[PDB]
Amino acid sequence: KLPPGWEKAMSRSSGRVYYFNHITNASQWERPSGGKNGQGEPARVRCSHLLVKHSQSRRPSSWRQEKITRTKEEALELINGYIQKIKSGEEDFESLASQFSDCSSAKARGDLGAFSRGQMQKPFEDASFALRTGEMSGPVFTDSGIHIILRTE
Repeated sequence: KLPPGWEKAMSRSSGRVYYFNHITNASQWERPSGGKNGQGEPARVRCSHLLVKHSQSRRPSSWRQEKITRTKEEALELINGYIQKIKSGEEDFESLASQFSDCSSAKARGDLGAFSRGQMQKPFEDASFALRTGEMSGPVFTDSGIHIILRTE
């Protein structure tokens, strides 16, 4: 069973039976879906994301720091941290994207409004149409930087 991109397994050096998604990079214990087939995907969805850029980013520059000096590794250890707070509940997605998203959308809780399967970089797009209304993703790489997409519609 399991929807698109949902696989199971156990993480390294620790026996944990969980659910992974190679399209989203979303990880969780609970099972993703509970008999409905032929579904597929809508032809237009609405997201929000918190983009944190690094050096090998297309435009190594954003409204927060005129010249990005951090490295993928650094930018990644960074997104993880934000993922840490989102899931724990310490801070909420919006509040974070708002304060740190190296994307112009920060000034909008991180919203990007609904878009169709053609306007975004495949890595983002594929993770957006693979998320169900409400579900969030793990780290997603695009030539912009590392993302954290939140499906809102």
